[PDB]
Amino acid sequence: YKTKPTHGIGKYKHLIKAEDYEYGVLNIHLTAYDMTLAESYAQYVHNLCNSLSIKVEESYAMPTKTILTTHERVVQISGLSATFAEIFLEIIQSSLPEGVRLSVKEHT
Amino acid sequence: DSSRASLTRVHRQAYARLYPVLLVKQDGSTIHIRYREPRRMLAMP
Amino acid sequence: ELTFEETERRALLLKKWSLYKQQERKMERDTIRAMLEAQQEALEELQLESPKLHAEAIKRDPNLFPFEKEGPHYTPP
Amino acid sequence: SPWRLLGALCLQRPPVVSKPLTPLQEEMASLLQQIEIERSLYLAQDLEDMWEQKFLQFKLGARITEADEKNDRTSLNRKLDRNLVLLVREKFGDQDVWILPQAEWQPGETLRGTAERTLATLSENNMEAKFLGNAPCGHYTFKFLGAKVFFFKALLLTGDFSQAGNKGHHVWVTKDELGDYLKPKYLAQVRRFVSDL
RNA sequence: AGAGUGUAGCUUAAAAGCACCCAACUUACACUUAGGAGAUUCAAUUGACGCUCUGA
Repeated sequence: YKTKPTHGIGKYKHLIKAEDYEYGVLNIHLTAYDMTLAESYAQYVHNLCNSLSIKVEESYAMPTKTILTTHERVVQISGLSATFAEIFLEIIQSSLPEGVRLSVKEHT
Repeated sequence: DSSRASLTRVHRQAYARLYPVLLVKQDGSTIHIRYREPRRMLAMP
Repeated sequence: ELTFEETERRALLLKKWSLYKQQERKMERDTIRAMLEAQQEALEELQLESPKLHAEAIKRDPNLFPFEKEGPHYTPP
Repeated sequence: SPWRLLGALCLQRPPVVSKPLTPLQEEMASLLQQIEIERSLYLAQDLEDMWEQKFLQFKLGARITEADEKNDRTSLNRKLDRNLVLLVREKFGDQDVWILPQAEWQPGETLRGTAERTLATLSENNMEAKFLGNAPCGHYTFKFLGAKVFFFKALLLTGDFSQAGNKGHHVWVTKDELGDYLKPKYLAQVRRFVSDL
């Protein structure tokens, strides 16, 4: 009740977000000869992201292009720090399995 | 550590046999690729 | 069809791989923490010994947007 | 107080060759292969013979160009399966220690500029390197008059390391020779921020 | 040389709970189900084996 000390004990919406130099939206493009290797690398990078507490938005894929085929994957990233970005991309560089094409391109 | 996610597999259910074919693009960089009909050697002219 | 012996071997394979990748992730995390704390103490020392350089230490190079670097191979050129 | 301004750079040559698979990984390779043939969904002999002979006729480039040298520490290709770190001997007026390439910086030059200068200061080459940020990777202070050394980080994209037989003592160290060449604690701890992998 | 000292990553937990990982469902994450490893540094509250800091 409004006049009682327990007023607002049940409100919940303020706990739900129903909506210092830092990067922008980052797209990591993974084009690989193997669907298997591309998917595995996407899983590994997503695990690193959610273990390091990086806001990951999308992990979709581009349509396949034929000219054999190369499978494409996307990883969205937002929220980096000075040392944190350095460690992140150096780890990505050092943990690239075999003949994979990374990217740090942005939206559009 | 460039092998932790190389020993990984397709997680779908509709697919045919895949084989480790060695591929070279233009300069002599042999890489395993999951390709049908094992050629064991590929080169792009 | 399959047999009990190969099933047991597969189970032990899963067990040993669990242990192996557990050690792998443990060492990866150890390196992560070690070099993160090294960089943090480096930044702290930089702030202590230079009040005008920590401000420009946090800025980001603008050349990383079109980043490019190829992965490993088997037969080098 | 009088402070000796000094920076440095722990150059990183990435592994051009992926590490060979362990027998554990090969056993898992067999298991994954056989499960694939289990879970798959549906004159060939002449084609197979032609393709296998095409495989045989061309010899694969050796993944290890290391077993033959045994002494080419100055060569950029000392190791391929692991990362390499530049390391050049130095001789001071009062000291003689195997020291990571250092450099002197002034307040008019920022740390990134110092690192870029060091890229070609001592190698006198056309090497192509890339920086990730202004964040250092190690700080070590040794005094006699204060002093400090900032080990930064950079990665090699390509390198035209001309006149490999330089008068210097550039020896590429991956992980192991670090302790052998750098005794004092202020220099043997570089492995903490060097990617051991 | 001196100080803080000390349960696996964390615990004003007393051999536990969170953590953590692969397998399946997921594009992927997440959830869920199946499994996995884990410690109270050594001797009688005390001394000495290991880590951090203060110096040379």
